[PDB]
Amino acid sequence: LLKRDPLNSMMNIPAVLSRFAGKGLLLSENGYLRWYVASMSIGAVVVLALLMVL
Amino acid sequence: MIPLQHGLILAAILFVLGLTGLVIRRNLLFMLIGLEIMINASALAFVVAGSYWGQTDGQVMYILAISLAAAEASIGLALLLQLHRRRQNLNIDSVSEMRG
Amino acid sequence: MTITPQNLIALLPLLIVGLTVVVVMLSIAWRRNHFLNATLSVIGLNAALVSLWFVGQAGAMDVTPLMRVDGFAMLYTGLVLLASLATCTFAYPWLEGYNDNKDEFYLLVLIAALGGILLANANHLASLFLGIELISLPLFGLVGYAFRQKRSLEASIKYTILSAAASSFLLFGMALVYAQSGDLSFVALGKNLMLNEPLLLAGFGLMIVGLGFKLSLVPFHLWTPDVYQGAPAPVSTFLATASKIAIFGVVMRLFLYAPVGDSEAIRVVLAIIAFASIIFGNLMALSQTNIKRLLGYSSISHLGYLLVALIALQTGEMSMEAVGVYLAGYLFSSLGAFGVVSLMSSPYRGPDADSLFSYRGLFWHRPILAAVMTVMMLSLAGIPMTLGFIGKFYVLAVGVQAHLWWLVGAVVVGSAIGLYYYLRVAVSLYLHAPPSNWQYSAGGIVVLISALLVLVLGVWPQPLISIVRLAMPLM
Amino acid sequence: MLLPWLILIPFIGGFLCWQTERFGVKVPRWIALITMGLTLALSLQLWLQGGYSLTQSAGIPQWQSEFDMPWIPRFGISIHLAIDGLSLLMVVLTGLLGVLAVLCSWKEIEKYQGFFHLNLMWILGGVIGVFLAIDMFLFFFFWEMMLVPMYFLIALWGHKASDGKTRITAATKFFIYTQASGLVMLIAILALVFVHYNATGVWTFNYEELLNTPMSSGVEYLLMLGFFIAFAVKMPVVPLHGWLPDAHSQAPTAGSVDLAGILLKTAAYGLLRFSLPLFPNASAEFAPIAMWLGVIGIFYGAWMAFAQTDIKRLIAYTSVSHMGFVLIAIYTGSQLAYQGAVIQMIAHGLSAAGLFILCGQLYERIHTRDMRMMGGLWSKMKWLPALSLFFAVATLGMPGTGNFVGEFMILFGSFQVVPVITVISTFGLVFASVYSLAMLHRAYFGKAKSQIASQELPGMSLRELFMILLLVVLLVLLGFYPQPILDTSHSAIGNIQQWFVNSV
Ligand SMILES: CCCCCCCCCCCCCCCCCC(=O)OC[C@H](COP(=O)(O)OCCN)OC(=O)CCCCCCCCCCCCCCCCC
Ligand SMILES: CCCCCCCCCCCCCCCCCC(=O)OC[C@H](COP(=O)(O)OCCN)OC(=O)CCCCCCCCCCCCCCCCC
Repeated sequence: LLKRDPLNSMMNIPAVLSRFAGKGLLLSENGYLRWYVASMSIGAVVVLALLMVL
Repeated sequence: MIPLQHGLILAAILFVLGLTGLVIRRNLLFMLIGLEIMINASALAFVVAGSYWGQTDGQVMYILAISLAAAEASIGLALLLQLHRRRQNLNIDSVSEMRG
Repeated sequence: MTITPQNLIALLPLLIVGLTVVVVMLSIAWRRNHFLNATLSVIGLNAALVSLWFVGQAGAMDVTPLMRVDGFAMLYTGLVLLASLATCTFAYPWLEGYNDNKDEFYLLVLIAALGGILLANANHLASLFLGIELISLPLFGLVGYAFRQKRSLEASIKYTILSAAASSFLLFGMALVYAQSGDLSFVALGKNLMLNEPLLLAGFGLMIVGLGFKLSLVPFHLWTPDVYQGAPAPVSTFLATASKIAIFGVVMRLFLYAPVGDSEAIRVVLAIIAFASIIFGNLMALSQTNIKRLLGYSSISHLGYLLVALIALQTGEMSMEAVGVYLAGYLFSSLGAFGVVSLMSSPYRGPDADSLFSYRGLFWHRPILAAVMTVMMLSLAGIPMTLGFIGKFYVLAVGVQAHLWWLVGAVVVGSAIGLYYYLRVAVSLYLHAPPSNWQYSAGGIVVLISALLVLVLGVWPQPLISIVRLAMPLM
Repeated sequence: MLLPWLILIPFIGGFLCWQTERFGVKVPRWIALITMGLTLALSLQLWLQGGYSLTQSAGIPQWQSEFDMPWIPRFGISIHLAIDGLSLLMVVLTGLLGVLAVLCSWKEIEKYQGFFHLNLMWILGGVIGVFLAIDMFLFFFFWEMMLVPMYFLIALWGHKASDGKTRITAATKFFIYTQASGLVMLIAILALVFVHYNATGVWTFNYEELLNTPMSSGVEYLLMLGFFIAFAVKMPVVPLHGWLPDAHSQAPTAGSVDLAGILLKTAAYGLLRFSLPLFPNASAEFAPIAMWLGVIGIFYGAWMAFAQTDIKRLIAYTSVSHMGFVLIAIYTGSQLAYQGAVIQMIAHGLSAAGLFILCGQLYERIHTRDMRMMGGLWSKMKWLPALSLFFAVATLGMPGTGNFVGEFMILFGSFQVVPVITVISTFGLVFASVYSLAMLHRAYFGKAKSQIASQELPGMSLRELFMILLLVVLLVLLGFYPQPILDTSHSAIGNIQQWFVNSV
């Protein structure tokens, strides 16, 4: 049962989550300028709403 | 007896209209036009704020704003010329080969 | 108020850089001479760098409502002048292979350096706006200097459009702040307030949108790998060092002087931006096979660490010297890394050497450049015996002192992710792969001096601590 | 006054190993041997002149030697070295293992041997600095400094049989584990420094000043947890152990990187020197969790060692089990168990050094580390299976070897404090005998399971035989006469134990 070292795999879980999150975040860098402008507008909306609610 | 909020709201409306034009237009010339609308709306907001306080600083900031607008339009037109010369089209989605 | 002769003495690097802009441009008009115009530009930048001594002998005082010269302005002027001098040194062997005119490069570098000095001395919303554009527009030219290539033209168009959008955002935010406050001076942004006025907060939010674009802070960060990869490698050196350093310095000055820096909502928004910036920039660089894009995501993460140091500015008293030490270390490490990239891309031959397969096995033909690049990868990772660790240690101490535990944990996690990709680059340098001019040797000497400074000030950081603690502004 | 030279002679020697490489390719090994012998001789002279046998426990701090020099005065950071009995034993062990590591890679005539020797000496100097530093920043600095040459040795000079990517992955995993845990420890150090600065008003990273730090219950627990996370990664304590078998399997095949990098137990020393005196109450409440982590480490490491088909991986998991025993000893507050922990640290270093050197020589002989391919090697080799039998006999806790002295004194003290954990750990000693016999029977007894093991293999050289027999003699003398070692560390252990039980 233990010859695979299950605790080592359990501690390798955060590395796998890091790869997954990085590959997901790299999808936002599609190279399109209009999407970059749209993301700046989205961030402006988020920042302004967060400042208004606090 | 014009309220300051009315002038600021008018400037905000023009700003978000220019930003929408910048986002929804694939032609680089219309994107430059939307950028001009954006900077002119911000300069109008500065003029409104300067007129509310009775200060020349609003029009001074307006002057600096349109100086930036002129130089930015100059550079944008040079880049649009290069895009047209090297692509024969002004589609901004075509210049997207850097990604990842 | 007017300009005193003492004020003119405090204006010395600005005056010298403007005068050498005019002189270099008139020399270009007389005759295109790449060697002479590069020499005149570096002579002017060195003259400003040594006129910093007279500026220090003058003292700390106000030059118009727009500018304030203190030791902080001295430190950031020196940082941007060193970055510009290194950029010119890297630019000459690159421009030696450029078939079109090469002399305009140094003109644009000098005007961008002038914008950096103005941002170092900026005490006004007008000064901050003008310094931002005086940095940005010559970089529109410099990023697209090799406009005959796909990537440089793409990066120029992206940077120009997005920086115009950010300037519009910043100007509208400045106008809202002015409508609330009635003064554009930094100290009066919140004097008439109860500090959470909605229009003041919205204005500072739109300014945060523009400034976070300029600092590659999440979510205004998506341009950074594209423009870093597309731009010429000395332009990438300048864009990574001088622009980030000058804009973060004026952001530090604005948040130190304005009474709305102590507002809780702005601090929470900046904490969210710093957390997301550190984590996202480290995560996105994990799987990068291009050294320029990897360094762009790296710059996002390092500006997140600096933002963590800025969040604790009102709470503690170590934040500003932490930012100074961090920015010195980051300047030297980025100079070394981007300079090795530039020297491997010199002379210009079209597409630069930015793939990691090009740097794989670099030690077997360029051992000194490989040693410099691995020292820089260790420094950007925040590994002890490097100056980058001293900066990371300052950031962690500042975060612990202010009880910013989410940011401290973010720094730890991002440091581990950074360890992965930086060590990947540094060990790929030593695997097995399948010039001859004094200006190229000067660039090699610059990256070697940066590597030695990073190592020595990582082992013995106290002179840098004393220098940064001496560079104190007016409270 | 000799402690700066105890750290500096390895660094200057590594620099001279790099520099004298151009004089000849057989020169850097001689330079590394001379400076490692000089470090060992200086530590032995400090042992002779220290008078540790006649030293009584006067309370923490109590240093036989001390050096101070200002380093970063803005934060109150100094190069502050101090040696006492426990640190002296660890430093002498480091010097002996460094000499063994130089002799172990003696037949490396590669084109870049000077860089290998520089990395080795830099690792050894960093380990000695860890054992000597009492400034907290300096301790952390040495702690994270010794990992860069470790990373480069594993990544570039490592196991030739594996491909490049596996060695890079093992080195990266080791570096990420150790440096992230170190950064958590740095957070704990900084928060302790700031708590002291708020209490008093001065900056200090000194161990002696930071001892008298009034903290609330809960803050002290968190600082203790950060320190323990760093030490648990480097001990190794389960589940923060996974880096170790891959770091051993991808280490350079001679074994010198196992001796220099891993087999020196800086984490147990750090738990005794820092975690117990700086946070005695938090360590007292953490004692059950740490004890059960040690029990799980003993049994998990034994089961992992039995299940390995690689002999080097087997020895790495034996190290995990033995450090589970030491971790049980540390958190018990007993003088007898602490002295057993010191003996067990030294004996585990010696026995694991012997096992790793013998495994490297065996891999040189048969070109494979898989035990499914080697069998009946007693009839094929002149010296190696008998010495491997001796060292596997030592690693199961055989009386006559120091491993028994350490393990049983630990168990005696632990039973005086915690009996249930002790009885479960002695059944762990049965598990240790199981994995040692399994390794011995799979490697050297039986019939040949392949063609390489079916032929006669070359005998061990005089240098390899000399170093293995020196390790054998030292382990036997530690088993039969452990009193000089117990008298050397008696005062330091007494100070740590009295501080731990007088503040709870
Ligand atoms: C081939 C040609 C080569 C030409 C040379 C190029 C390389 C060398 C460049 C030399 C630059 C010299 C700059 C000197 C700045 C300091 C001048 C000075 O005297 O500062 C003293 C002043 C405080 O002293 P005092 O004058 O008495 O003030 C009392 C009230 N005013 O101090 C202050 O008020 C603050 C002073 C500190 C400000 C920061 C320092 C300047 C910028 C440095 C950037 C780089 C820093 C990082 C690298 C450090 C390396 C150790
Ligand atoms: C006691 C537990 C609680 C306290 C924990 C305190 C933290 C410090 C001590 C524990 C450290 C645990 C580290 C876990 C990951 C170790 C590194 C690792 O496994 O790397 C694997 C991999 C390298 O392998 P490679 O072959 O190069 O990659 C394939 C190609 N991409 O790497 C990669 O591919 C990318 C790796 C990126 C960095 C790894 C992610 C680290 C994120 C922070 C984790 C912090 C701890 C979280 C809580 C504990 C775990 C549940």
